[PDB]
Amino acid sequence: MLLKNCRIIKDNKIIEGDILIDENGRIKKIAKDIKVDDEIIDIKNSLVIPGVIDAHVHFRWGEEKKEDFLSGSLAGINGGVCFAIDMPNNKPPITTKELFYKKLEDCKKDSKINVFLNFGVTENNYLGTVEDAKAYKIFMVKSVGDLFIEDYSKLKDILNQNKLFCIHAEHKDVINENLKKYQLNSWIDHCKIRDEKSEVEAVKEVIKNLKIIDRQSNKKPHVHFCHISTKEALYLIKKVRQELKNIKITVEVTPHHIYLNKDMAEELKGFGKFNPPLREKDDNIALIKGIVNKDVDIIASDHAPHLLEDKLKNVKNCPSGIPGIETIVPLTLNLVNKGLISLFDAIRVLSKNPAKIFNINNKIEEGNLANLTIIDLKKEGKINAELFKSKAKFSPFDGWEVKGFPIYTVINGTLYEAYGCKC
Ligand SMILES: [Zn+2]
Ligand SMILES: [Zn+2]
Ligand SMILES: [Zn+2]
Ligand SMILES: [Zn+2]
Ligand SMILES: [Zn+2]
Ligand SMILES: [Zn+2]
Ligand SMILES: [Zn+2]
Ligand SMILES: [Zn+2]
Ligand SMILES: [Zn+2]
Ligand SMILES: [Zn+2]
Ligand SMILES: [Zn+2]
Repeated sequence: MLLKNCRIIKDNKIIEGDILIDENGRIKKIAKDIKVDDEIIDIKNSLVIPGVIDAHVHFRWGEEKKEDFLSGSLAGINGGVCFAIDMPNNKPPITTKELFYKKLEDCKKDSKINVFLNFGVTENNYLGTVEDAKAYKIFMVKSVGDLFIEDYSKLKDILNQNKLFCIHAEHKDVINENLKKYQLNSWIDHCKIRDEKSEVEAVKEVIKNLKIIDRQSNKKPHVHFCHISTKEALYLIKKVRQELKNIKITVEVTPHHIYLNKDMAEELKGFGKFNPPLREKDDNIALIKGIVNKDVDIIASDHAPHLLEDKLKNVKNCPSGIPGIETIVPLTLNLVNKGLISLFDAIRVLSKNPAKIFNINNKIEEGNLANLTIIDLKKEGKINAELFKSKAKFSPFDGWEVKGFPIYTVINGTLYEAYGCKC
């Protein structure tokens, strides 16, 4: 198959050319005006970027009414996402090697995009190695089962390893304190119970332990902070990066923590309830500036589908989490069109930095498997949750008019239509 009239992001620049994909799905040739006897698809000078990686999804293994590998990967295709990294807080949680490989087999059977699995860290399993895991996920607060580090004094031992750790950083003790101070009456109370200090104190807890390791140890962990949402945590991470010599720290943010704030809590209801919760407009701004200043490394969705039925309950009964794999690319491109980040910033946080951090080769280079996101940068259109392929057909962004959509998703050489090629 020949994709003609592409504008390709290769290295630091936009080149015009055609992309020839052989029938093994590998890029065979990149050159202007290629002339071959093959199937030809005219890209009409749309932008071709290395396939987008969503480094933070929950595809709900064990809870397949919420989402499964098929609906999740169809959602990914629809969102222009070529690679997704799925978290281990399943029913049961992925805390043993056998559970990991039993989930990996189900994943291989029906996933239509490139899905990788993270391993769940407990106080009991933390020295184990799982060769096919992309990263080791630490929850500092209750998720499911024993997937929860309840004793923070063990964090130094857990982190003192040559491993890639992802961390959900909210402080259990701050949240417990706040639960004695506030009642969950309305949606804003969720934001007061899991307040900004609960995130900042969890980040401080981790950093304190990394400083010890950096000087007293030969181990070189890479620590990736999931969904950072506060200006103070970003500041602390910026500071400590200047002090650490052996330990790399990366930062991810979500679209909802960039766009939404707690003044919207009562209007968003269940669709605004997620962990960490809605913050202040000043935090939105800090995260956007953090992308421009390269303090924020990646954007990931924290795609967390639940049943619509449960998301319509009151604040006490409503589960935390929203779907987001189908809105992450348009919401990020929308920032480009509003002049808040540059096009190359968008590429860096959706495609290039996730590929470096998690060791995923999505490069548009001859000989590589073709994993491409093809976008129409200027297409204006409404987000319409009825057009989602996820089982979770709802969103706080439903009805938003944004500019910039994926139109095609290429998965290992196979061309699919994305959300924008029906918009
Ligand atoms: Zn072909
Ligand atoms: Zn022929
Ligand atoms: Zn299904
Ligand atoms: Zn999380
Ligand atoms: Zn690393
Ligand atoms: Zn310090
Ligand atoms: Zn704030
Ligand atoms: Zn998550
Ligand atoms: Zn229910
Ligand atoms: Zn119910
Ligand atoms: Zn308009």
